[PDB]
Amino acid sequence: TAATTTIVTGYVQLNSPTAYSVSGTGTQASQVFGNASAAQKSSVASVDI
Amino acid sequence: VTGGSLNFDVTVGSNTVSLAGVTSTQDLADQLNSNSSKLGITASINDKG
Amino acid sequence: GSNSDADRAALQKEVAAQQAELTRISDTTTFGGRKLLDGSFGTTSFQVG
Amino acid sequence: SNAYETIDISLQNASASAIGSYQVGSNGAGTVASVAGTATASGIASGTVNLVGGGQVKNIAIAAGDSAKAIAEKMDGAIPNLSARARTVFTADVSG
Repeated sequence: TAATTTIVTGYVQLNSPTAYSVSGTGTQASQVFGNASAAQKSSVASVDI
Repeated sequence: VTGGSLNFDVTVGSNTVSLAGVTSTQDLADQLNSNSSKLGITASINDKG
Repeated sequence: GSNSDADRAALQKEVAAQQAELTRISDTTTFGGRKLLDGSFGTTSFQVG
Repeated sequence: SNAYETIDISLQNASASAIGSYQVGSNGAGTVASVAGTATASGIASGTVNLVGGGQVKNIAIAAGDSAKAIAEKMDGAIPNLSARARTVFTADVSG
């Protein structure tokens, strides 16, 4: 019995210096960014280079 | 902000801003500073808070 | 080059600053609190005879 | 020379070690996504994704079946000061 999930799709993590905000009707946004609502800061001191 | 953010809008005269993801004062501050082009109202958050 | 300078946002900010500066040059010409170019100029006439 | 005739300046709030990429990007804010970075049966679905920020407001619509690269280019561009990456790193193990 073969499986169902076969379309492997990676992450589309983009970048923005300024402040953005992502919203979407129904599941259109969650399927791409999940619970993500506006933005982050990334607070770069923890570079862990 | 108890479990979420304040996804609201701001009507600056004729045009209307469509900001989202407000959890702290800094969030709203950066959102205003970014959209400063469209919205004809300057923002000024002193680093005090 | 129509695609080379991704800083077109900063360029538009520069142009908007120039536009606001021009609008300010329109003002501040109040030779008697009666700013010549902007404000309210009634298209007047000077008496000479 | 008149009252309240001033010139505004919008100097940065601060340039400490808190300035950088105001960006989660995907699948890492709150809960992971359902299709992005995850194997699916139907794949990417149709619809639109609102992206508000920097004055301009966009409504780029992502059709169904579109690869991650599709979203990568489409959500890029128009929005001022925005870049976009795309990767599909995944593991596998043949057993049984």
